[PDB]
Amino acid sequence: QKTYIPWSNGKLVVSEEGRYLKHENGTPFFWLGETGWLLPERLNRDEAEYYLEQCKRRGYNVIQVQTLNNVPSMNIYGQYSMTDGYNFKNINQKGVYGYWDHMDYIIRTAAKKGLYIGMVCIWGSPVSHGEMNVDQAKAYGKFLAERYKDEPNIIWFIGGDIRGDVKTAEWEALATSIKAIDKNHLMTFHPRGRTTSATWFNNAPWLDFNMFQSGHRRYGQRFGDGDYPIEENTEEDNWRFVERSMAMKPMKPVIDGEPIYEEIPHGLHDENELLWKDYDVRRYAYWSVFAGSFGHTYGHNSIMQFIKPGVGGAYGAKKPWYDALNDPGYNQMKYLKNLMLTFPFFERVPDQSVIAGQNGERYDRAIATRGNDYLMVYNYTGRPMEVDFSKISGAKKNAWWYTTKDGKLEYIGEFDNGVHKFQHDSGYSSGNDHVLIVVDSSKDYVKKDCYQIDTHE
Ligand SMILES: [N]
Ligand SMILES: [N]
Ligand SMILES: [N]
Ligand SMILES: [N]
Ligand SMILES: [N]
Ligand SMILES: [N]
Ligand SMILES: [N]
Ligand SMILES: [N]
Repeated sequence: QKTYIPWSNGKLVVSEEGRYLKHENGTPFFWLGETGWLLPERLNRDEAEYYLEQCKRRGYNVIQVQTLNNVPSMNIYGQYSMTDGYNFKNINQKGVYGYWDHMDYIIRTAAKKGLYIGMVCIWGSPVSHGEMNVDQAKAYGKFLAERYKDEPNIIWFIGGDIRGDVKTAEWEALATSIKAIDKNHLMTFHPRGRTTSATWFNNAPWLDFNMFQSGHRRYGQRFGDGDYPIEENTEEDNWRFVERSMAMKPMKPVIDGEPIYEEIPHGLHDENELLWKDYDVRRYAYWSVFAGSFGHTYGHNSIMQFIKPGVGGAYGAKKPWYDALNDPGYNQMKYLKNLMLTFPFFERVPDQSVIAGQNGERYDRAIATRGNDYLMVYNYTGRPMEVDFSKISGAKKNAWWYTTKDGKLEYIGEFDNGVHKFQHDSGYSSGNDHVLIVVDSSKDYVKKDCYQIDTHE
């Protein structure tokens, strides 16, 4: 059965409303990201093929990597990413399978499977430690853009766990050098924990969409005093990054490029802290999207560092990457993508006024989104809610429950056009999160006889 190739619909473009990505032919692109940070540095050819194929099988269509993690970077074969500093003229050597030949392979294997590579050009650490100045950045961006501009399946990531006000001149030079040559790919900036690219780069012409990092601290988790880029006790409210990014004008799309990671300890500093679980992963995913993000990126502690036996992880990871492929949150992100692709895509907005009466706080805060003829409410705890059906068209509505851990659908019934009270039959605050789906009765986006929403690719 012919593998879906996203870019058969054309190159990626910011849609006219300023909220979503599409292909040139009008087709929605629902970004479902996986975090393969150390893919170029730690996997060999067979391993990379296996990783990429296992990601495809689970609906991911963007794989975020660190193209470089040091200056120079090393790969599993013992090849340097630079053999003469930032002079790239003799980087290809006849009869040597180099760092960049393996990068090429990863990109082209991904292309065969219909996956984009989210290329973090160079992670923030070496840059803030002085290892790429302004001239080095121009020479590197030029090298990247000339090598990869005609590869169909690239999205460029400037930054890498770094604030936009650190080494700004170096990041601008990298970004502008790439954009002077490569007119075929989009670009973003991946920022520091608890920050959004919008703060520094919303108005930057090289930046097509914004990205934030909501990971990896719990409510109230401080490790001393500094200036703190968020209000106290809002760490887990990743919907706040969405509202703050999209309030900046002109409006551009936004995504959580690094939420919490599955099995990573709360806050990263203590190896023995509570681990983030599947239910947390889902919460961050639905909260970001229902707040207005154009898609979501997922990660897992073990997969992102490609943990193997003999190579202990940061953040107390022991489980190999290849066994983390069976963990639950990794296997549940497809149900989000399949959901969002089931309904009219470009007219979707966030709308908390869909939720009437008194709303909960923290985890009990129900979150809603709608088109013109459908609405969706994500309830994490199961706390009773009131939903105003008059915010969408239709004199009668149909309603369903969608459970997010398995994509199952349960038809509720027909309803007139007022406020209505809803409460899912499941354990309260038990990680049995659910979406209330409500559709104008005249439309047929979901049938009444469906047990589940099928795969949209
Ligand atoms: N999107
Ligand atoms: N690698
Ligand atoms: N190099
Ligand atoms: N690589
Ligand atoms: N977005
Ligand atoms: N991520
Ligand atoms: N949005
Ligand atoms: N990941």
